[PDB]
Amino acid sequence: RRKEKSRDAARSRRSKESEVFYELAHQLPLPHNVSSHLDKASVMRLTISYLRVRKLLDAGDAQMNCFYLKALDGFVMVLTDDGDMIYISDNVNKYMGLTQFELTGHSVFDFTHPCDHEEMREMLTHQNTQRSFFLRMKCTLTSRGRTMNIKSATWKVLHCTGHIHVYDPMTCLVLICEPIPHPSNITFLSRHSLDMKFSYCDERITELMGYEPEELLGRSIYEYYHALDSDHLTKTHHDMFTKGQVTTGQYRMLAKRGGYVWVETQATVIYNTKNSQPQCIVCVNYVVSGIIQHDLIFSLQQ
Amino acid sequence: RKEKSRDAARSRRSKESEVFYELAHQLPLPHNVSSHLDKASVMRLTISYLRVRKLLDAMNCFYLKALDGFVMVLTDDGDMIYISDNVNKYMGLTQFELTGHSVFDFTHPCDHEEMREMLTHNTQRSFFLRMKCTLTSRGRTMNIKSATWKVLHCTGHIHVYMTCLVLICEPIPHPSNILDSKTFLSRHSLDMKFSYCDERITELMGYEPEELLGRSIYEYYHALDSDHLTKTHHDMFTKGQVTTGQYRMLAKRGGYVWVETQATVIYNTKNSQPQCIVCVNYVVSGIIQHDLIFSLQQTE
Amino acid sequence: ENHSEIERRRRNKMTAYITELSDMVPTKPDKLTILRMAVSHMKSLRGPSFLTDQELKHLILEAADGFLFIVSDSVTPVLNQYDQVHPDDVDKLREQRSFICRMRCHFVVVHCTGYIKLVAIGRLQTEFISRHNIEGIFTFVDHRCVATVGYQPQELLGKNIVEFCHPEDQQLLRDSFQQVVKLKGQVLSVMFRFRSKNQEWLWMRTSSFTFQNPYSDEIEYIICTNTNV
Amino acid sequence: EIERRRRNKMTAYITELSDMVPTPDKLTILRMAVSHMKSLPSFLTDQELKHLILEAADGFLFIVSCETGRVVYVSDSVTPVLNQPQSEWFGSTLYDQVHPDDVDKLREQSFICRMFVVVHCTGYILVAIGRLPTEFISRHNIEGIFTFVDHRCVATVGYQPQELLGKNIVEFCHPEDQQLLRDSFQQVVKLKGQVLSVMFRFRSKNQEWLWMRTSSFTFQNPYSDEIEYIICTNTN
DNA sequence: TGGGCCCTACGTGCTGTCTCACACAGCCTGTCT
DNA sequence: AGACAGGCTGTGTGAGACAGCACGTAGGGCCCA
Repeated sequence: RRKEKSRDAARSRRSKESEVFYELAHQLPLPHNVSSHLDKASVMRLTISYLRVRKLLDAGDAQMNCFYLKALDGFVMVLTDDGDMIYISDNVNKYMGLTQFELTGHSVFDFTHPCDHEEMREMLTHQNTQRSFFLRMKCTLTSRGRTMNIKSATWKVLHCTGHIHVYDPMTCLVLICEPIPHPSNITFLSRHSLDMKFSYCDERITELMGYEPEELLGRSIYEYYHALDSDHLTKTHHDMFTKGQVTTGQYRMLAKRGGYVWVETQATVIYNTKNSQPQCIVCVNYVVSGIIQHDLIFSLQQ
Repeated sequence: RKEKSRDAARSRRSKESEVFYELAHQLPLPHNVSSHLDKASVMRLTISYLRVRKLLDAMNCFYLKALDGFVMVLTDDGDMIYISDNVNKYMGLTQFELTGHSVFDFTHPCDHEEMREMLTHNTQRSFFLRMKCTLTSRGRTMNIKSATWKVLHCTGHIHVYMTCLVLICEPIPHPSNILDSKTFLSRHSLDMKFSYCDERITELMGYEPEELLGRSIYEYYHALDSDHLTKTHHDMFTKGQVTTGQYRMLAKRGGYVWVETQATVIYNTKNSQPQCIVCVNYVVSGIIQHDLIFSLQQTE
Repeated sequence: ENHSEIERRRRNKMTAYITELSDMVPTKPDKLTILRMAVSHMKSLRGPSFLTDQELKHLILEAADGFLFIVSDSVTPVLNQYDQVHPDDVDKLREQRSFICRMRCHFVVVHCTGYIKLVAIGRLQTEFISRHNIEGIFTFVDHRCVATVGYQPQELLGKNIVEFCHPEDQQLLRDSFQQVVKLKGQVLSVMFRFRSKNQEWLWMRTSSFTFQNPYSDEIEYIICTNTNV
Repeated sequence: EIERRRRNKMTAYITELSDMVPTPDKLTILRMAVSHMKSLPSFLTDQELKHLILEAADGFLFIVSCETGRVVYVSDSVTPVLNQPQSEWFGSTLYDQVHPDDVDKLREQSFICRMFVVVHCTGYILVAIGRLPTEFISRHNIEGIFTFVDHRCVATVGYQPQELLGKNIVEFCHPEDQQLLRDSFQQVVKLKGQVLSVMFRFRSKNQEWLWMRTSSFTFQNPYSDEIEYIICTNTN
């Protein structure tokens, strides 16, 4: 008789469990139609993430605030030492493709390129707290805006800026990942070879600094960078080779008849779709200042 | 006309499918597998077979079983043209599921660059490769959707005939899922300093495990083998498990002992962050040139 | 073994999450009690988005030092505060969405991003260095050399450093340059005599290492930093 | 697009089989392939797999009984590696064919032994396969005290190692050049891993100055980046 | 020192999805008049 | 040289097999007596 009594008792708990989970599923601040279809594991994950975020926020001490999300050109992430996106802004789908309820609580080492795990671990570990590095995030959004199945998703490069928070010790890193706009799907433009010699320059270069583009083709640019930004740009070029889309810092570009101009480079590599290997490196440069200290000559070419 | 064109399409598929059906029969495969193979798989198997035959023409059975690894063949392009049938014992992926596929489809994305450098053409090779594994700790199989990674110690020579690389991939045993008199175990922290040692260390070199805790290991390494050991430890950090080549590590009263280390990073089941490093240091030789002193530690 | 393992994986997936929630809430109990106490905590905290606008702006200004301008109070802690931008950038501002320019803080650069509805936010982002070719001909000279040796940068370009050095040390300088080229990027420090504009000999140290292309490893030039001691 | 990539793969496979046949329409190309198959269940035979194993690693096959340790049979592949013949191995044991120190090590036994050249032996229970001074190195700390010198320094500068340990290089350096060595050490400390070269004068055991050029770079910890020591290559 | 209550691991049912081939319509080519 | 039949190619549809989610069932301890 012992076998049949246990089944009724065992079935009793499961019935009580479902209503408790349904109550917990409904307690999550989500639309009612979403909580109904949510399975148990997702309810657990979202509840844990929400509780962690609430614990962090309560340890930290009007219509203009709502405009931040659409104005800011990125989506806010929050990462702990574990590697869990305990909070993602609801506009992640617009830039990254994936949807908030799918991502929140998952491991950040899963939804990024496997070759950025080491950089993620180094940046997450913990004395300056500023962080600025490039992270390749899985993207399910096609170029035409169609949402496409995750099992064949492609990688996307994001420029991450944020701080490490030690909140009473448990540590969270608050990242703002921004997308790098591809130059074919959008100050002067340009284009370079795979081993970084000039191969094309926009005619706007003539007015800014006096350089004639026909002279620039065939010459490596490393003779034009100021000597004080050689290692910075070398690290940026290593990022270019390793990932594909990078952004430079403020560095000096030498003019023709004297001085230098401060420019910022948003350079993206382009792959030949026929054979899937790099062919050319496309750069977009942002000039932000005129010629400074033109009265002196700094280079042999100048 | 159009109906005849439609009938011609059905007619051409009948001969298209019949040749595929009989082509699989000639391949030296089990009949229960050959009849169930689709067109892409049978074409890949035939191409790979023919490539192996072209390579070959241009007590015996115990050779495979004695090895603790599986012989692996790669072309200049990365075709997995031949795998010994004992692959299912280690990775769980059967030979028919692997033969002909590109090696870049069954390798961690960060080992592709090392693959390209090692395949490009001394002829000796020695590198660590993260190949997909479908075995749990209990020996269960699992589909690709949840396959885990395993590091394989790959050794082989590139030969030029068409050029292919013949590899022998071996697993690195997990020290937690395995130690005679000449071999001991030790555990280090993340910053590679001694944190625990086996009781067999004292008779080998004279070290007392009491003061070892907290001291970095890099002091005990010989100065000549610092760069090779640094590269191998960096490989340990990147890939998870390495088998360091022979190096010299100093004793207490003098001399040196050749020691090969199979380091193994340990991850917590809760955080997926590194916790500690376990190294099974194999001492092969005793102390040589005891009367000589080498470092400040040896002076004390 | 495919289905059984998934159930084992899912149960461990659920079991670990059960343990994590209990630790998360201050208030080991049984599973049903854990979920009931969690539901009680949610009911306490329920008074449809995960975070409010205030919390979101707190996160934004903690992650990046930004302020909202169409202004917000966060301008003072960072900026210490067409007319507010650089006079030469007024043309760029008129035509301007994303733009990088300089605003009043001595000028500081401000990175602004936004969309036209214009709403946008502003987020904050004794030695001389010289270049020589493979044989040592001056290619680039920095302003810091005027206080180092007194020579203007123009008078140094096009002339080899060895000619600028003492005749006795010219063989050692040539050997060191050959060594620098051969080592492929290993810095070398060499003590030698540098002549000034007044012909006075000063002891100088040279740190010259070859600069290779990040992709092709081609020797572009040698970076030479010199310290006077 | 998924269907498109299948036919692209299929056409590439069709193209691939076109080249490899010793001797058009897809049906006829498959017919030629299967005709060659008829002219031409494992992909390799025993001898082919043995040849692949021999090519992959410079190893040999040997079997020794565990009861007595006597050698039963060895392969012909031992000679190209160990430069030893089969006749000497036949009629003997394994104990006398290995290093005396490892005689007891193999008694307990996947093990490592030297026969000297290290031989990596792998097998199961016995079937097994056997698989194969003008400058001195030195160490320093941040302040520059000698923490390690290899025995090669005897051939380079004439000093035994005991006479260099504990004494800083600056104190061992010439008083005229004391500042330069300190500057170089500070330089390599702040460079964080960049190899640097400096030429100075070294006082040998017989107290005469001699030219010396070193290559120093700080050993940073691969994980915590803490400076462990400095490796110097002193080239004479 | 007496067996009941209750907690937890496993096989099974149902559902949604994956990958393979089948078939049709359109484009390029050899051949006949 | 233009038209006809045949070969080669691009896209949508159908089905056996498999992965996910969840529940019924029995196997171990839990504190008590």
